[PDB]
Amino acid sequence: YESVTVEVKDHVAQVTLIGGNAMGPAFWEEMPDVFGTLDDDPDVRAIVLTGSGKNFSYGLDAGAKSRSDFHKRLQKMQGAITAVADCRTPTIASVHGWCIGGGVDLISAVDIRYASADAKFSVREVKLAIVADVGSLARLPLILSDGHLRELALTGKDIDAARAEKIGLVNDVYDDAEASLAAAHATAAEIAANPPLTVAGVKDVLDAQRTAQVAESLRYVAAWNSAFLPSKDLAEA
Amino acid sequence: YESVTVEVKDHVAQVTLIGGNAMGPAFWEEMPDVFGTLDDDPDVRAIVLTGSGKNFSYGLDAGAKSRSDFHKRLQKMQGAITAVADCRTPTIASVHGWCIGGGVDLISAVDIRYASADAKFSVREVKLAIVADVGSLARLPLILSDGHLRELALTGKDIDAARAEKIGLVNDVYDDAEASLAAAHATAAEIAANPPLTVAGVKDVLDAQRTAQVAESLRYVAAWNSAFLPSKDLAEA
Amino acid sequence: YESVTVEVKDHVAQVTLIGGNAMGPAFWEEMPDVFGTLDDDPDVRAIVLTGSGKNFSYGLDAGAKSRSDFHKRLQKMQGAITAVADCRTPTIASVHGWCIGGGVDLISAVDIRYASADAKFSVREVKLAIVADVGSLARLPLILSDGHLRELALTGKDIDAARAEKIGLVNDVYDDAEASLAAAHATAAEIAANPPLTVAGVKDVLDAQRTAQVAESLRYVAAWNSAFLPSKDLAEA
Amino acid sequence: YESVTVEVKDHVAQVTLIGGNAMGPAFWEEMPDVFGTLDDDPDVRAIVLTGSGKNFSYGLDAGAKSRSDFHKRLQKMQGAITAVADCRTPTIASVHGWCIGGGVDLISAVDIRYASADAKFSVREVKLAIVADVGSLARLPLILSDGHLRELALTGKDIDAARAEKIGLVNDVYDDAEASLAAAHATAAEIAANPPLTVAGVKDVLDAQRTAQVAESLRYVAAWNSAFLPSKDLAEA
Amino acid sequence: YESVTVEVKDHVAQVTLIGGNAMGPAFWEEMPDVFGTLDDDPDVRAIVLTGSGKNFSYGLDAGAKSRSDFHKRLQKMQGAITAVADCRTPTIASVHGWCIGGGVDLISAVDIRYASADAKFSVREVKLAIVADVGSLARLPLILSDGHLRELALTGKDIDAARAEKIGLVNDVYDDAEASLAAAHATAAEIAANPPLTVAGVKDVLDAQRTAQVAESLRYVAAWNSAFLPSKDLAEA
Amino acid sequence: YESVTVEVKDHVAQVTLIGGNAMGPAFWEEMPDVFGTLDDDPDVRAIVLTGSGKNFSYGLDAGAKSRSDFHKRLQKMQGAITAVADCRTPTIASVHGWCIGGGVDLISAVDIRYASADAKFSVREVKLAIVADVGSLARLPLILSDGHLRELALTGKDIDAARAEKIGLVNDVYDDAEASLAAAHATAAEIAANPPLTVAGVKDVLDAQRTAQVAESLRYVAAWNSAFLPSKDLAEA
Repeated sequence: YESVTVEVKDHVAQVTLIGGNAMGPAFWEEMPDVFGTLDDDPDVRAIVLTGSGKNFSYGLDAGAKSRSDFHKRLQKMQGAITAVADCRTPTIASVHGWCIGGGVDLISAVDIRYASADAKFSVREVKLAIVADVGSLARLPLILSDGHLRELALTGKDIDAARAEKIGLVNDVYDDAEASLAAAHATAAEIAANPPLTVAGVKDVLDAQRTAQVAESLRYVAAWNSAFLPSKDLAEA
Repeated sequence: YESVTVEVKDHVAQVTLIGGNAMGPAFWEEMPDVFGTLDDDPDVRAIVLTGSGKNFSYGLDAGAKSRSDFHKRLQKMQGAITAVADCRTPTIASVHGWCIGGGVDLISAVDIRYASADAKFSVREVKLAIVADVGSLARLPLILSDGHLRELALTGKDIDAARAEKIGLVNDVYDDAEASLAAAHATAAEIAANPPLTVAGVKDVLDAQRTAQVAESLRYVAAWNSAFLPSKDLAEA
Repeated sequence: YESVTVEVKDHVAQVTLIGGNAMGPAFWEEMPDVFGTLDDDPDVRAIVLTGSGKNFSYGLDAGAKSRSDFHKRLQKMQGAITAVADCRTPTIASVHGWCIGGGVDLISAVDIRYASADAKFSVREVKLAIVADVGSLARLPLILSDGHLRELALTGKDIDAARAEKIGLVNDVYDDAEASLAAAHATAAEIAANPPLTVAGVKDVLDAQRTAQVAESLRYVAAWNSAFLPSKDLAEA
Repeated sequence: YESVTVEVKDHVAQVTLIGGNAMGPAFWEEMPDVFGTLDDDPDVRAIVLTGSGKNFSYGLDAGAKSRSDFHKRLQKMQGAITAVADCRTPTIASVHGWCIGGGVDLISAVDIRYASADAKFSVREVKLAIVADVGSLARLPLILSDGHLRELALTGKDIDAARAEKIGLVNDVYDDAEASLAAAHATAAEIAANPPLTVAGVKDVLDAQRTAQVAESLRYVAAWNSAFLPSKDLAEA
Repeated sequence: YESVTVEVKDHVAQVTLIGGNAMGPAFWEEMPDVFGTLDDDPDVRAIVLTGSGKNFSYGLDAGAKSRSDFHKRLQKMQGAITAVADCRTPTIASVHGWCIGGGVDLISAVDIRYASADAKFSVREVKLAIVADVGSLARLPLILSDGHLRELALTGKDIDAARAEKIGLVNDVYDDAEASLAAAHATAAEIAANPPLTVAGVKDVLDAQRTAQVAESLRYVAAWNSAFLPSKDLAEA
Repeated sequence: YESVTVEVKDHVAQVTLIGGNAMGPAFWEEMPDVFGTLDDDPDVRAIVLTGSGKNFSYGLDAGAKSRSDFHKRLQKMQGAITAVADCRTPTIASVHGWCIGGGVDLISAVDIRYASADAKFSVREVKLAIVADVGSLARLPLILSDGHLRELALTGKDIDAARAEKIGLVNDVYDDAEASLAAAHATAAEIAANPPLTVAGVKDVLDAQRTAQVAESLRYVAAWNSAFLPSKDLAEA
């Protein structure tokens, strides 16, 4: 693969994103294949997801006929993330550094989130004159509450790891990158020491409770952005 | 009023549309006031709705900033049609002649439908390069079934009163234009001889079963039409 | 049992109601016990339901503290009718004569309905100044369509077996009572020659599709009738 | 393609199934690819579906680790039919002869159904000691009503084209197998003479109204059959 | 306006309630018009809501025919509160002092809530022998969790700003009234520097996720209170 | 009773479970009658629930015909917890010591939860090769959030009272057992001094918001466990 690295050891695979880890066309083309490959063979029972370098990611790098094609690309981009959100092997994210835009759309589709002390988070589509349509606003309501989500989505500001700990976006915070990565690996091993059919069944039962809302919200946002996205304020900044 | 006539006699009001009865800008501004006035005073217990002349009706007479205004403008036409479907006084429609497009969107919001032998029906928006967004496809699934509705909406053909009787679009068919109007008045007078407070409660209980899906379908169709409506095929015919 | 008779033969039980078959306190008291007894033992694989005599049935024979008791009574009667609709043994009804009010609430909970040529049907609560709250308006929407149901519920009139067959309320019509009872027994015997677990599973899968809306509608109508039922027009007739 | 034939001529493609017309592993493997190919190129605007020969089709030809593989295989076979039910090019079926079991699961996923006078239909899974789990019971509720569906699914009998016309399973009935195949082509050409970008939008809006309940019913039936299917009565016949 | 004051300066309007700020008939009559005026002007991009004096607010100041008028009268208060929650201009509340009864119902319909150290909150209808029916129990479940909501609604006690901040009712707490009002103005000015169409679209997408449940809960509570509200315990205190 | 003790004083009944309080067949046979008795008589207005000894509880301790009996038995076990979750008298739990497995399923169905400093909580079904199907994963999502729920359910670890306080599983923590029991009694006495028909109405309105999803999740988990529960890994530990 030209956008990630995969290394498996002792029933846990680690998956690293190498690209400031910007997500381009190769990302959207490749993620479903990587996660389908990892979720098939029985040698893997849990996955750890981390980013290369000193950050996690920076985000993303007319008439009806031209807008239909935009609609189709937007749907494919949505499917690339729904691929990770519907896998039956548990995933743990380990976040160090910066996490902007599309990266936030990615860590809202994993099961567990660990951070370090120098981590910063934002949802910065509104500052670009964009209404986010990849999965942030469809899946963040199960993680956060109304007021914190509304402030984050309407202001476009940055928050640190202590506030993200307090509002519920991450489970734990540690001093450095290596401590958080070790904690994530310890939890992954703890999960991999259980029976695998029972784990997949728990995941199935929990996922059966939330699919319709996410699908409906994604449909509506694709239509809205196909209507109102391209404008002058998109070029004004 | 500049678009209808109202005449009340012995607890039933008759409401006639006078414009071939095409529905223009005055229609969408005037209908909610007429139906709010009729549904308030206690002297009226049922309404009869018919069209003037020899027909019922003939139907309807860029950047983000203009499409926003188009969106807000579509929503208020939707609300004008929703006004009739939410009042608590029963309505009976008596259909004579031709009934094309928007008129079909109007008779799908009344309680009872009667016809005569010279009546013709169509949903002819697809032939205009339009996806209908005023209420037909959101309310028509409770009246018809999947195959009949799907053929009508995808072909754009005309059907006669016998087939409309068979498929469930009208309740009864009669020989001439005056027998149907007499039958509609007989049924309205039958309804107006029951306790007025039980009838509105039956309407309330029956309407509580169907509002959410209609509202959701209306939202989605407004968003779709704000994006894909203006095209070359709209000008091609 | 002081309100029914039960006789089982060759894996089919026949259940007759002996009271013009009007149903009173014993009906609601003891129906769930009868149907729970019949749906337990393996010797019974289908049930036939018919009414004694020349008809099927004729129907039913302040401050907050007094209205709470009415609310609980209404819920109890609703549960007595819901008992029949939730058993896993199929039931076939055979209707001769008259079917008024609560009887219509009863035959909308069986799987199959057969009639004869001398049969008459009505939903007559509106003429009593009542909004029906035992299960007719919650379950008739899956049997009929919107316009026929609205006419029946708002007018309060009687219809005969030909119109009932046309609109979908019954499956077949026959010349006399004995022919219809024989047809019902033939179909019940046809169902009782299939594997029993497969039949109960088909029933379970089909019932899992409709329970929530029925329960919601029943809740709302109980609250509405506790608020608005006792009035002067109730005593005016 | 070892299970179908495809021939396109003047914006309509005809797709014939050649295997009686039993549906085996090649069918489930190949069905999504044909419809993916036909929905891609713009040279095709409507599809006609018919069966080879003198009939339409005849149907289909432990511990936890053993049941899991069955569960996955059942899901894949469900997806093969959901592929046809979710394409944006309209399809018309033309039915001559016999239509048994899985074939009924196939014609409930097309838009329009035409028949001839020698056509016979059944849902025969219950006679095999099977609860159908490919799409019949999840999609037939939008086509039929409660009583007719319940009789068909619980008895396992066969019906002719007149009763299927009257209950709503087909739109029209013709005298021979060659008149229906020409009526279907006339309708397909009528659809293909409309603007191609409005037809797909109408389909999209109509499909947004029904997907969640179908998906839920399919999930539940897969879980039920993974538990109760393998038994003695399956081997007893 | 006789119940509020409005002053706009640099794209933010401040709206103050002047009545201990108790809300009466003028409040319910005039509430929708103020927000209709403010949400339509293009010179306003965010709103700040604060209460006059040393507190925020103190709350609110038979046969079927009288119950009907009570029912229609309750629905208008519900609509007056729903007007604020459906506008497309963001609102920030700033709470100093006391917040009792209907005051809690009002601040559960804004986007963001800020408090000071001398603030006290309660839901006190249960101590009046009332089940709250103006919007608290329908919208408060998205803000809080199950146990905290149940304790607050069943006991009727007062809580201070520290516990409210912990349980998620407010975002931030400050030392005095002026600090909180300055913080609210800073956040409003931060929101008013983003593109306005993007902000309104984010609001629309987020609101499309919650409307049906709120509407259903409001219907049910109106019916329940029309049935059971007037009693002796209402006069006993 | 052979599994609990009941003692009523000053309008509050205390209910103690005496079996390390393991829950056996007598528990599932007896709980519905115990709770039905207390919710009927008017002398009781609130209930306190605590466990005997030094802990709260330790939890609980083929072909289609055997699976069917297992399925019915699982449903009967679910009904005993649903009995507690659906009564109209408020309940307060007071937790001391250990709380493993089924005990957690019991405390996710009460209104309020109090703890002491030596309390420990877990969901250990996954470590037994079981997917929990008695009501934990169906009701626990209204109490917690996604990440904490997924960690608890997928790892099978123990947590202490401080972390349970932080994540929202309990409302308050106290130093010893007697302090928590006294706090629970003080709150119950506070609740029992309000009007009794307003408290039950608040409970009814709040419960109308959540029943359908709980019922659906329970159905699905019963089917899944009937399919995949008995295996070798169940005997491997």
